[PDB]
Amino acid sequence: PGSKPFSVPVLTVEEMTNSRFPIPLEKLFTGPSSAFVVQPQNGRCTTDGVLLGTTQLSPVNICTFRGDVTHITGSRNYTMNLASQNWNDYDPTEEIPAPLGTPDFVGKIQGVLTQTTRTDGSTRGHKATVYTGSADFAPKLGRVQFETDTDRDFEANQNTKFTPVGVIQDGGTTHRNEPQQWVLPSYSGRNTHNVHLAPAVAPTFPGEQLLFFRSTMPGCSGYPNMDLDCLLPQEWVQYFYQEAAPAQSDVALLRFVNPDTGRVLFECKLHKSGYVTVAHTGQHDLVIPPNGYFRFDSWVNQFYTLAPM
Amino acid sequence: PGSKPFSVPVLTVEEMTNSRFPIPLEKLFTGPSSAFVVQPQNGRCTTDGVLLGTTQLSPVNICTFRGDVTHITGSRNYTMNLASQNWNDYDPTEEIPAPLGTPDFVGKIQGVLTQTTRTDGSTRGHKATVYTGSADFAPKLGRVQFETDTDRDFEANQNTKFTPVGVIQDGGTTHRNEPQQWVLPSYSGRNTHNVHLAPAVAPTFPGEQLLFFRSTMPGCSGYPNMDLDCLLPQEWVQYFYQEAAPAQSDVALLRFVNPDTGRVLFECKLHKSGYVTVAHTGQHDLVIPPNGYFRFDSWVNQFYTLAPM
Ligand SMILES: C[C@@H]1O[C@@H](O)[C@@H](O)[C@H](O)[C@@H]1O
Ligand SMILES: C[C@@H]1O[C@@H](O)[C@@H](O)[C@H](O)[C@@H]1O
Repeated sequence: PGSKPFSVPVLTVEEMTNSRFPIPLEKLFTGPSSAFVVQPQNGRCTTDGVLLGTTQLSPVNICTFRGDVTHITGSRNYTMNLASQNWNDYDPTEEIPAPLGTPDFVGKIQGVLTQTTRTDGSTRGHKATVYTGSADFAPKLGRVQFETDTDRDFEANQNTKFTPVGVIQDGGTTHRNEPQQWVLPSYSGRNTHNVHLAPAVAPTFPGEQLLFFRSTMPGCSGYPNMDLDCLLPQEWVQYFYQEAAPAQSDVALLRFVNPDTGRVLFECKLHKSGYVTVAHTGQHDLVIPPNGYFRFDSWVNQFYTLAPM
Repeated sequence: PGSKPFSVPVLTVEEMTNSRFPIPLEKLFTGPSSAFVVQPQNGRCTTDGVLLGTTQLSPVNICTFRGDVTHITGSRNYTMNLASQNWNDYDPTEEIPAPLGTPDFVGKIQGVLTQTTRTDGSTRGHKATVYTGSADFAPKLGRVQFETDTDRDFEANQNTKFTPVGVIQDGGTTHRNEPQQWVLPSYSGRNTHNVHLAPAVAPTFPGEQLLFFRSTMPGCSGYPNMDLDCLLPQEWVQYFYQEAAPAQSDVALLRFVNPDTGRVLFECKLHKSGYVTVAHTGQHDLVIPPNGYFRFDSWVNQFYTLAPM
């Protein structure tokens, strides 16, 4: 009784960041999810500040890789032997699904591989793409592969970084049928079982749906599905981690307030395991004031009935 | 008296992010600064949460640009007519030096320009470089130029984004003599005066130097100077903005604690206007435990004498 008061930050949606790719939030979206399994590994955190899945604290690290590269002779492809984010040796023994910040969806992520030669400080950067559905995508084992636009420029045994930019669609896939944001990679490679996963989430209360914090990933080629939905803004992960306020019930009731009118636009349930639901049936792009923000009002139970969104 | 207690977050250096480029912090550095003018515009915030210069809240937006592009015929160069970060019209009337997150140093920043065609969702991405020392670099006026590897692929009148990756050195400049991290761009173009700047900072107390929060920018070509020093971690900007705790004096005394020993490694002054000094003379790479963190201990005056670092 009387535990440290819980709260959410006073930040607008546009002031916040996707927790699944290093891009700002744009909008709120709700829709049915019974046709897929919603089990992202980034953007996972309890309200009392326990990080889950592959979630870490800074959004700039999400979908980045570091290590050194080995040329696949006769190609423009390179295997990256992963390092830790601080350039130390990779330690695969942590009880996590994959290094923190590893991509948590199947898709073709395009970005840039950069490298510095230690002896002289010479540098180089080239377009690179990682296919996280590849049989050889095995970040938990410390290896991933990049397709690049060079077969000779990258040196072995030198620090190399991948900075993500966006996603592509190619290879005869159907328009907007990739990336597949709700398909988890096999983190140890094809036909291995993922471990230490944050659980799947779903609305369980009749008439409820998940509320998604949505961005549009940049597209780099083809006709990709650029929608990217996270369960928590990165800033909420950061805030809960720092506050570590105890949950007094299973559900924190939040009101989304419009400062231009002083009135509540909608209310929602922030589940203590770290996801949000609203009372709505159907796909809906929420129309919000850009200065709107969420406000924690009370601890309720999972069987509280929300006002329709 | 009795004002809301000030604090800094319990985050390690490696858990934090540079406030001047979207990359993690790596280390702490101190050195003399009397030979340059230290006046960065990103990573500027008072301890009571007032954002300064071009500082905004999410690190992923730093050094990004959005808008639409106009091809310079007979070249592979494009002028970007800037939009707001949320894709609304750019409003140059705000009393800021340039759009929030604009680069605050002179250098050649390489990244990727991406574009989506609205009608069909077709996408494209190409290597692009902005030279923030260019006479035509005029983000405050809503204009910047990109050199790319195409003269035909980018459409006019479509949403286009620049995602930064790193820096280059070329054009016969001396090795490691660019970027110039302490040279501010002319935000309205060559021979215009910058406005609404966060002030220059310097140590004033004898025997003190600035403490810098340092990263290494990726290099994309040539022999760039990749050192990037910020005055405050991005997470401290975020935290002070959210806490808005009043400063009880000009200086917050912080101790850097080593949890592996329980002892203080060094102490430093966090000035209320948002920068840090230490008692040291000379260039020094601080050797810190990776789990070390800063802790606010007391309000002191600017005339307090620190223990030597
Ligand atoms: C769908 C197509 O994808 C890539 O080939 C782009 O280079 C084209 O401009 C177009 O967007
Ligand atoms: C200094 C040089 O810079 C660019 O030309 C790179 O492509 C080279 O590999 C080398 O790093």
